[PDB]
Amino acid sequence: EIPKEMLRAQTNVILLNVLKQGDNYVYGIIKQVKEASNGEMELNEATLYTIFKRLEKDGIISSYWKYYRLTEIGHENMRLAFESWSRVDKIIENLEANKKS
Amino acid sequence: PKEMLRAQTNVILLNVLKQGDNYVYGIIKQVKEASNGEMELNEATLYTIFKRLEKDGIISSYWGDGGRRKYYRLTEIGHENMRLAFESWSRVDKIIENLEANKKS
Ligand SMILES: COc1cccc2c1C(=O)c1c(O)c3c(c(O)c1C2=O)C[C@@](O)(C(C)=O)C[C@@H]3O[C@H]1C[C@H](N)[C@H](O)[C@H](C)O1
Repeated sequence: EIPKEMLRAQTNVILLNVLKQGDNYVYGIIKQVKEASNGEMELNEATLYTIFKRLEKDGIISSYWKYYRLTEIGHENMRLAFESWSRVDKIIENLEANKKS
Repeated sequence: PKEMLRAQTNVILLNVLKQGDNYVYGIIKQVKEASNGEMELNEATLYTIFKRLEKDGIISSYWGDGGRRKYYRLTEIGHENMRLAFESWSRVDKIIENLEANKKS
């Protein structure tokens, strides 16, 4: 099985991409994710509330009438993160190439 | 963010060891070149990371041979976790792709 700290990191990435598709409520998020995962990924409510309280605390999402939305801070951090993980991709690719030669 | 810098640092170090056993100085140099100078890791960061990885059985060390250097290696458990990790992260990418596609339809 996969490490747990890495399982949460994966779940955070997925929830944020859902909100990126559009504002959403918990039921819609778990439903959309289950379908998008061909049934394989069943998120529990309390895991989302645990995760959503933290993202709200960090200003990454906000709520309203209960819908959740990706803030402008959230959109910005998703770009930096995606670019950072891109630099990593190249570092690893450089390591492979340098190994061969 | 620090937790993302360290998570990334772990992934890079683990992939170095995937490429082959190596010693700390060689690892920092290889990463420095691979990042085109962007990532210069210090000795003490690797020692911090290698203590936790070795404790969890993800790497081990041994003495290689003029002069002697302490080499580190990815255990068979470590190779397996990298397989599991790479596969899970791959499915995540597919789930997200599905979320956009499913969105329109
Ligand atoms: C939208 O990208 C992200 C946004 C936020 C966090 C993340 C990521 C991310 O994509 C990401 C990864 O893709 C990977 C990891 C990761 O934790 C994140 C994020 O946290 C971990 C990983 O390196 C392993 C082996 O554990 C596997 C995977 O890398 C992929 C691609 C690499 N080039 C390499 O092939 C690796 C083995 O698999």
